[PDB]
This record gives sequence, structure tokens and C-alpha cells, in this order.
Amino acid sequence: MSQGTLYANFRIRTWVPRGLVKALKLDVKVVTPDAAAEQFARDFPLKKVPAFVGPKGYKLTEAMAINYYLVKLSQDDKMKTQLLGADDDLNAQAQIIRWQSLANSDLCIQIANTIVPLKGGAPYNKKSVDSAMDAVDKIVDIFENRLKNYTYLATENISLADLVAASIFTRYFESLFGTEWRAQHPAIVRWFNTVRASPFLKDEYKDFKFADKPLSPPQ
Repeated sequence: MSQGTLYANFRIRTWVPRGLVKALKLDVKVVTPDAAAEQFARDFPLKKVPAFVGPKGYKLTEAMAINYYLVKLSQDDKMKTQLLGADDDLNAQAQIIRWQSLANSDLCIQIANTIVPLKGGAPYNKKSVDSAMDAVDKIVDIFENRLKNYTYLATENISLADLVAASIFTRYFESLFGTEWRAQHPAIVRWFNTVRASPFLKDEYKDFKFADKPLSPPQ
């Protein structure tokens, strides 16, 4: 466990970091707060996750940050260049960050304006939720349009972008993207499955419920 410890439970924001450790074979210890909170609190008094701790007492939080950090810890140059793009390949690095952003922002935003409300986890509002969905459809189209002539989002390899964007899409495929949806958004589906299958996410998508019943309003 020389390379550090990654305090992470099983929340979507933890999936990639966890997968990264496995797939990149990082010498990083993965633990859940419950598995050792006497240490989690001492290292992260804010008891927030994902939380990473490397030697010399380095601390770091926020998924994105940890994801990037972990990737760089890897010694597999080909992998690093594949996930974040080559140093001499700026065009790619940027593009990866582009989608890395559309997903992490543009699409992930609406979850708290749709999934949360519908799943009855916050005050429901037809006018609102229905307006949030429109946002979702706007982003969803950005994706589909690209996935239609391209295998992956920012390159011709699964990149850190695809990984993250895949994790975000998850909750949507469980509460909002049903049969009729998947029928009109093939590319997204195609792409989604290929990304889940990877060693990066495979173990996180064990029992995955592909909803076919777009959660309807309260009651």
C-alpha cells in the first residue's frame, strides 16, 4: 500500500477512482469509511469522499482531482497517454477535457433537477423538472450526435472522458432512460456498454438495472 490510500465508499463519484486503482494496478489501498473511520476522520475531518492520502502525508479530495492524480501515478505510459492524451498531443488533451466537462457539468447538473426530485428526494415541481429534462435532452443530443460517427467521446480510445461520462450517465439509465429512450438513442447505448465492460468500470456495473420505466411524478 506504499502509494497511498483511497478512502471511498460506493457512490458513483467513487467508481472511476476505484476502477483506476484496479485497472492501473496502482499500489493504492482502497477502503470504505465504515471499514476504518478511526483513520478516515483523522485524515479527513470533513469526512467527505473520495479522499486520497499518499506518502509524506499528502491529502487530496474531489473525484476529478483524485482521478487525475491516480492516473498519473501509473507507470504505464501508453495508458496515461490513452486516458488523458499525449503531452505532445494537445488537441487531444483538450478534447478529452471538453467532454470531461460536458458530462461532469452540462449533464450531471440535471440529476439534482430530475432524478432527485422524481425519486422523491427533494421538493417536486412539474414546471421545473420538465424544464430540467429539456436541458438533459439538449446534452443528450450533443453526445448522441458525436457517438454516432465516433466510438468514444474525445478520441479513438476509452479516455478519462468516456470513463467519467459513463459514470454520470448511469443514474439516468436507471431512472430516466427506458426502452423508448434507448430505442432513439442507440449511439449512447452502444458507447455506454462498451465503456462499462472495461476493466475500469466492469466491477462497478455488476447488478445494473437498465430501467425501462422512466420514473413518473410523485405517488
